Amino acid sequence: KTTLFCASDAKAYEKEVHNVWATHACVPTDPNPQEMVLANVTENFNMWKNDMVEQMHEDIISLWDESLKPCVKLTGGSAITQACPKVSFDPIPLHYCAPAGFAILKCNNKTFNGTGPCRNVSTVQCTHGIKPVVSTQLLLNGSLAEEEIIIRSENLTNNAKTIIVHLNESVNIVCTRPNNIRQAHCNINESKWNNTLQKVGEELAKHFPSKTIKFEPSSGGDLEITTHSFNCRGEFFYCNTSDLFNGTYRNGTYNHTGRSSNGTITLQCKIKQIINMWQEVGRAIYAPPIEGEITCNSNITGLLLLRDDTETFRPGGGDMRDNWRSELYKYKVVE
Ligand SMILES: N=C(N)NC[C@H]1Cc2cc(CN3CCC[C@@H]3CO)ccc2[C@@H]1NC(=O)C(=O)Nc1ccc(Cl)c(F)c1
Ligand SMILES: *[C@@H]1O[C@H](CO)[C@@H](O)[C@H](O)[C@H]1NC(C)=O
Ligand SMILES: *[C@@H]1O[C@H](CO)[C@@H](O)[C@H](O)[C@H]1NC(C)=O
Ligand SMILES: *[C@@H]1O[C@H](CO)[C@@H](O)[C@H](O)[C@H]1NC(C)=O
Ligand SMILES: *[C@@H]1O[C@H](CO)[C@@H](O)[C@H](O)[C@H]1NC(C)=O
Ligand SMILES: *[C@@H]1O[C@H](CO)[C@@H](O)[C@H](O)[C@H]1NC(C)=O
Ligand SMILES: *[C@@H]1O[C@H](CO)[C@@H](O)[C@H](O)[C@H]1NC(C)=O
Ligand SMILES: *[C@@H]1O[C@H](CO)[C@@H](O)[C@H](O)[C@H]1NC(C)=O
Ligand SMILES: *[C@@H]1O[C@H](CO)[C@@H](O)[C@H](O)[C@H]1NC(C)=O
Ligand SMILES: *[C@@H]1O[C@H](CO)[C@@H](O)[C@H](O)[C@H]1NC(C)=O
Repeated sequence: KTTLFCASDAKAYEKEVHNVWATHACVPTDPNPQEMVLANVTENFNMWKNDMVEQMHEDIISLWDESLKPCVKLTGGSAITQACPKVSFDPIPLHYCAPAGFAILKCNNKTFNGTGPCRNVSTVQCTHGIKPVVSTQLLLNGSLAEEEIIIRSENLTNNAKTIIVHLNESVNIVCTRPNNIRQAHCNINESKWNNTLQKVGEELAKHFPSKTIKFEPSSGGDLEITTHSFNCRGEFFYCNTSDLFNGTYRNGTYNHTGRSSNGTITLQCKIKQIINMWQEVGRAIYAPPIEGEITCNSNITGLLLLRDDTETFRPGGGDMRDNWRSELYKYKVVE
């Protein structure tokens, strides 16, 4: 294809690392939105095979090695040591733009499952704003679906193909390490989670009909995928999800099997210093946690599930490109 560029709304005076990187690598956004309609054009898309995702992945990796430097980095046999200062870290939206001679096509089917032919298409200079939010299991601070829940997969038969659940209805998750210096928790409205998993099981049933739907905690792996992991304000949170991906859906009803309390699920989390890298196969060691109350109040906007009568799904992730895919699913670059 071609090298795209990034337009951000970032601020040169911000110390925050996303802002620095973007002012150093992205052009300013166009306030005037260049957009063409053309319903009839009938392009095909395949979110699973989309050079845009690669380019963004590249960039985010660059941004992380520039901003979130680890005290140590073990890759292969080598151990590189850098200064690993604490930093101001809040992901900002990024727009991916097509350079002169190329344009981005945008699929407008509010229910597009991200592969195949798309009726209502548009021409755009740039993607919407996308926050590069690295995480497993739970997709955070993404952009909602429009009409109903969508279920995206390269191939649902193949149970080794990550499944992306695109929710239409954000679900609050609040994580705090309050003022063991490494212990924190996450709170979720069990009624909200309730509804969401029930609705998700419905939609999942449409794709496996004679089967009862099951949600079970992550079976095994590196700690970074068997828990909901993510970076908040700098530190690396790992949160246990077993009280969350824990329920059955049978006969149009969803029962939650995980344990709650006064109608909220709380997740035990630990802040980890040693970190299995998502960028490449290796480890990164970071300084002990900063002090004071570390809190991220985020929207669960999507899931990352893997499947194994009864059909049962567990939370997955680990290929940070799936996060990008979940937002970029609806575009392709052309010409
Ligand atoms: N150091 C290794 N090994 N990097 C390999 C990556 C690549 C991959 C891929 C799969 C997918 N599976 C299924 C089929 C193929 C593969 C086999 O497992 C799972 C995990 C992983 C690994 N991702 C992570 O390690 C990771 O994301 N850490 C992490 C760190 C910080 C934060 Cl905030 C976070 F959110 C996460
Ligand atoms: C996705 O939708 C296309 C049609 O738009 C269909 O051919 C394909 O089988 C669907 N796959 C999944 C996993 O929904
Ligand atoms: C979201 O999707 C679900 C199931 O796909 C549906 O029941 C609901 O009405 C949709 N819209 C919402 C919840 O606003
Ligand atoms: C998914 O994989 C199965 C084998 O696991 C294969 O038979 C099937 O054709 C694949 N689906 C698609 C849409 O290619
Ligand atoms: C999550 O909690 C359950 C029970 O509390 C435990 O068996 C499981 O190993 C925990 N996983 C992690 C990664 O802490
Ligand atoms: C669901 O949660 C309960 C306690 O909250 C736990 O005993 C049970 O094992 C969990 N289910 C699974 C499949 O882990
Ligand atoms: C949030 O949770 C409380 C109890 O945990 C419940 O009373 C309230 O209705 C929930 N919010 C919504 C919008 O349902
Ligand atoms: C929804 O949550 C409420 C309170 O948190 C609980 O009483 C109810 O059993 C839940 N609904 C389902 C279908 O599990
Ligand atoms: C999600 O967005 C809110 C608002 O920008 C922010 O407070 C929170 O830290 C974000 N969460 C993550 C994981 O970036
Ligand atoms: C969560 O979703 C709401 C509604 O979609 C949105 O207005 C808000 O910016 C999002 N972020 C937080 C932290 O609530």
